[PDB]
Amino acid sequence: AGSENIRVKNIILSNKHDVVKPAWLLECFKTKSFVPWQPRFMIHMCPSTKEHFAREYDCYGDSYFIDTDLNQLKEVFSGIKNSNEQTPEEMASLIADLEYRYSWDCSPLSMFRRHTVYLDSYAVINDLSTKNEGTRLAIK
Amino acid sequence: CPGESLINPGFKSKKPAGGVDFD
Amino acid sequence: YSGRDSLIFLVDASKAMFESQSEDELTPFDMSIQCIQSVYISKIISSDRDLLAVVFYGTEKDKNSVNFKNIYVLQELDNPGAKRILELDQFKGQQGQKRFQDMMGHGSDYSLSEVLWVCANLFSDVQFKMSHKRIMLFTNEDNPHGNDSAKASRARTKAGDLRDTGIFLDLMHLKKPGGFDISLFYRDIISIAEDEDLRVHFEESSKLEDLLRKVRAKETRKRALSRLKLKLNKDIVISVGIYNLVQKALKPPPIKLYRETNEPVKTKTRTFNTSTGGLLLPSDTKRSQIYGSRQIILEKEETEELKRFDDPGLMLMGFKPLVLLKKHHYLRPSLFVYPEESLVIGSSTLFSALLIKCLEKEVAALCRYTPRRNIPPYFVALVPQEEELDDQKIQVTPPGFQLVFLPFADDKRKMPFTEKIMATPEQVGKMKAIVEKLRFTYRSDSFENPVLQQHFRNLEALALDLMEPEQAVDLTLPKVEAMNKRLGSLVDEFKELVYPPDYNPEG
Amino acid sequence: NKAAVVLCMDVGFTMSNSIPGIESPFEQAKKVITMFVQRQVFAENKDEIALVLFGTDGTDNPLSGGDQYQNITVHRHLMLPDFDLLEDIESKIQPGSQQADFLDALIVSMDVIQHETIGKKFEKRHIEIFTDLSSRFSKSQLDIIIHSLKKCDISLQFFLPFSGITEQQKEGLEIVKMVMISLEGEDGLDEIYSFSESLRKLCVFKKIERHSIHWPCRLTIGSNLSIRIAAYKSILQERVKKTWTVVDAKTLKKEDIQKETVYCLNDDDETEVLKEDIIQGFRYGSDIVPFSKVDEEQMKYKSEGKCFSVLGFCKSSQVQRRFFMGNQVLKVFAARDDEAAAVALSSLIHALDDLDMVAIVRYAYDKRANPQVGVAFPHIKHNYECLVYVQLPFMEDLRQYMFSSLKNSKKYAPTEAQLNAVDALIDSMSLAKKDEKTDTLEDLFPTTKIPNPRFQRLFQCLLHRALHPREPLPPIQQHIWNMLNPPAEVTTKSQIPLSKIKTLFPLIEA
DNA sequence: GACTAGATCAGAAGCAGTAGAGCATGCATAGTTTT
DNA sequence: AAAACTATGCATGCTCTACTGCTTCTGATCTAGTCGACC
Repeated sequence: AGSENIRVKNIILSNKHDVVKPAWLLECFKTKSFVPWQPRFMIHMCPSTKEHFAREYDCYGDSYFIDTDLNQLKEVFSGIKNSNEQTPEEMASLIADLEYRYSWDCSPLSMFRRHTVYLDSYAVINDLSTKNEGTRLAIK
Repeated sequence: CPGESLINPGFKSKKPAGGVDFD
Repeated sequence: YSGRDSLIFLVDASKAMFESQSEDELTPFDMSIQCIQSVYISKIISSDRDLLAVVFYGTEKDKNSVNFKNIYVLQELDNPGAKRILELDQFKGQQGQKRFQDMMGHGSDYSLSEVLWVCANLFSDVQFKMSHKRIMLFTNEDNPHGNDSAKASRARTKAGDLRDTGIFLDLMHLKKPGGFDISLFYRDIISIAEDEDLRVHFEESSKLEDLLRKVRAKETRKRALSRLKLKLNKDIVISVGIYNLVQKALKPPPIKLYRETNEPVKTKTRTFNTSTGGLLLPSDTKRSQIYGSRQIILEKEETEELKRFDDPGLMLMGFKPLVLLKKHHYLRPSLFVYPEESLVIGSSTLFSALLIKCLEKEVAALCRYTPRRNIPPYFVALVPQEEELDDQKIQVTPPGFQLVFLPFADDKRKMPFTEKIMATPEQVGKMKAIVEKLRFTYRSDSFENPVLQQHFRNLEALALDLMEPEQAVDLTLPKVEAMNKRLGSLVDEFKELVYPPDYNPEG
Repeated sequence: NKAAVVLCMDVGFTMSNSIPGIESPFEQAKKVITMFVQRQVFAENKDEIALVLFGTDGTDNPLSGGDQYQNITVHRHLMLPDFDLLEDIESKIQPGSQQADFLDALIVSMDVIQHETIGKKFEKRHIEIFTDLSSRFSKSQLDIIIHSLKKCDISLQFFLPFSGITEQQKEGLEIVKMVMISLEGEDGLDEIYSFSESLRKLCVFKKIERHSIHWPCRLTIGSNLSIRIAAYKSILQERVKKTWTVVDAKTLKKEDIQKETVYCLNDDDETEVLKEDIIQGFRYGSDIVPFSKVDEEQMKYKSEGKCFSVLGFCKSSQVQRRFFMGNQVLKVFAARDDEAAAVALSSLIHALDDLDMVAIVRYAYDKRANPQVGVAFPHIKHNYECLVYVQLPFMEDLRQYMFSSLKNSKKYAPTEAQLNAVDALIDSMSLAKKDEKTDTLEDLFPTTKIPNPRFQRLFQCLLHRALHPREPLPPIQQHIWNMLNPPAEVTTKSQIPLSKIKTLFPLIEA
């Protein structure tokens, strides 16, 4: 059922069956093969199918035993909702840790992250009331 | 004739249920 | 009133109907489609045997029996259903407007004479008996033919012919940029020109609001439960009709469907003996009852003969003062008794005399009632009922007799004996204040059955494939917050004055 | 509930003969006992009946001794009534030629009650003595009899052929009156009945009686006031508690019969469809929409159960009797053994009665019951006061029919003579009498005191079939027709007015 | 001659309403077992 | 000897399946009238 109408919601409210996005039929017909289900298609699982998937699939669509492709990672990155439970300092520390561990510092960007930069944009040092906006230093 | 139903001819247009309206 | 109501929805498809004066407002076409859908749903719930049709004029395509130009008959007269509502649902918005323009077309000329001719032809095709014939014209052009006078005369002649045939014409005018003036042209076409309906209207007609008010209660036409004989004596007999002014509304019975194709399945019950396994006709069985350690066997015919006391009808017994009747002796919903001159001539005069003199003397006619054959008698009281009319002269209480069922000795029950504790005047006064605070006016039509309303909402949602069912507001639920606000400190004072400090009613 | 009745009769020759113009006393006693046993058999109250006779040549008593306690037979011990007892009284009971003293009969009856009473919870014990008082009285043990009767709490009733008697009968009546005075006193004089009076009362089968279940709840006005209440059902349409059982015409057994349901499709092949593949649906206009039961329960209207709430208060005039709905009337009292609730409910009842107002309320029996909107109005009597609840209509249940007016109809306008004839008819057929001394209305034909004739007919037919297996059913008894018809005076007075009405009103069948 | 159209009677199907039977819920009461 | 757990009977509501009566639709029949073509 490709539309979340009342009937689909009723079938959801009973855990006795599972719903599949119509694209599954399209994939089956195009390949003429019985391609199994994957998290991308399904819109709800029975408890038993949930147990089956949890063994070969994480809580997110990304799988355990098969490599990933850019499209699949895009689907995964479109799955979950959001996460805003951090603070700038915590996020920065996480990013620095990741870069240091996995050796991505050679990338053109993020190379000033480890450095904190100050400027002489104030007539008096440590004075926020004397902003000197209107100069090339701002764009720098 | 007055106050007749525009959906079911021959029947008077019933006023909508108002529940309890305290004075 | 016998037959079916036939209704035709004419909708203009000119350019002026597809423009929105303000950004946040509905185009005339969208309003018309909403009204059509609302009437369809109301008809499905209320009268499912009525005929509705939908026609368009001003289009580029054509589809009609006469092969006229610029007239598209979208739906011919047939009973309402979900498929037709879904078919109309594809014109409900801007994308729906584009779809309508692609499918049929818009912005073409037309002649009202041809449109009315097609409507009359649609009426002629119907093979049932139609009690009413109605056309509603949804338009916002007050002068459809200002350039051509001949077309106007043809339209006037056709409208006159249709009126003569017995077809009602109604104009549901929609908002116009410059204002709608019925005075120009539509006076002659319209069936009835009200005195107040002569000024220029700057807003859509007040009939659209009534159309969009969804009716979700079955409307049953007048019908007599039985035609009986009232027998004052073995020689004096009059004919009466029995009606039910109050009848419990039940959900429509479920039907059994086959799961693989949703096709109905018929059921049959049969009884077969355990040993032989063959079918047993109803004539090969008896009836039994155990009493006093014995088995008593009777045939079915005798079992039914046990119930035969007297022939169907009402038998007069005497007259009783209305005081001796009791309100707490209610047994069964009351009925209405009215004269009937079809079977016996002269019944109306005697019935009127009895009603008048019963009202004058304040008496009720005691009678023995046997509705059908093989039904034991009951005792009924016919209480006179005068005619009462409201301000608008619409009758609210009909004239006749109210048939009230009286109980037998077996129908009452014995109550446990309870000692009486009377209340001191102060408690009664405080409770009088509480009662006076929560006073309100009651009418018989001030409440709705939540179960039936929810059932109809759910059925509509399932049929039309809506996102979620609409939730009905339950008017039977008490308004706790308002009552608390109004009463104020009265409740606390009453509880202090009537309940001991440590009572705990909940526990 | 339980009750043991020891019927002590006599079969002495003194009743074998009587005036030919009236039925013999023995026949009267036999008829009375037959009627009582019939009522007990067809009213399953679990009471028990034992039958003793004194005045028979046989001698069978638990206590024999010498010449005393002789000529008395305990025909039937204490068990539930059954048709075998009716057959026994039909034939086994036979007259006799010997006499006996009813005092000894009372002794043996009390002895039987005492012996057999143990082991069962029979809370009441009645002994009925059917004697003509012709035999002499051996008044030598009255004090011990009275002492035992008072100790055992046993009631005694007498049945005599008289309400022109011999001196011996007068002495018997005197001793009986003395005994009744000793047992109870003045009121005892009303416990001595005659055969005609008893036959009058025992001519009707016992009415179907059921016990109402006490329904507890809390009457709420707002969110802070609650009164604990108990509701009972006062008026309902009674139905037979037993239903007919279909049996096979040869073996006369229900075990050889059972029903089956078969589902088939709408096709010539007539395919068979199982019950596990039949879904529920409804019709929406010209189509059918599937709606499974599981989804129906999911989307159903769910309400908190056991609600008795006060929506509001309205003038009594706005609630009319013709709009009452339902099939029951409820009586609402304060919760048992609760003085505070009693005071609260009394205050509410008195307030509503004084202000001439009723309470519009919401009612729900339980979770599975549909909600209802009803009216509760006060009911104040000289001994008890309560609320009475009756259901009220919804919007969907009202029917708007239009009827022509008869007052202003030229075709059907009555004349003065016709109205006078109708007035005379109404005055002649009055069913209420206005006593001027008390200025009070008396009901000549009370309908609420008439037992349902349907059950009378049913029990008569069943009894006749049990006792006469091969015989056609009888007709309706005369007394049933008499009690469904008005007193003869009303019919007698109404003939002349009816003739006048026939003369003045032309009625032509079509 | 042939054929069509209007009116009418009878039978049948659909619908409404009542009655009767069956199925699930809860508790009253008592009995029986345990401590 | 007293308290807790369980069995069975009965009241209660709701739901589902036959039977009677009213209203409407169809078929069948009869009666009256029209048209083609001749004379």
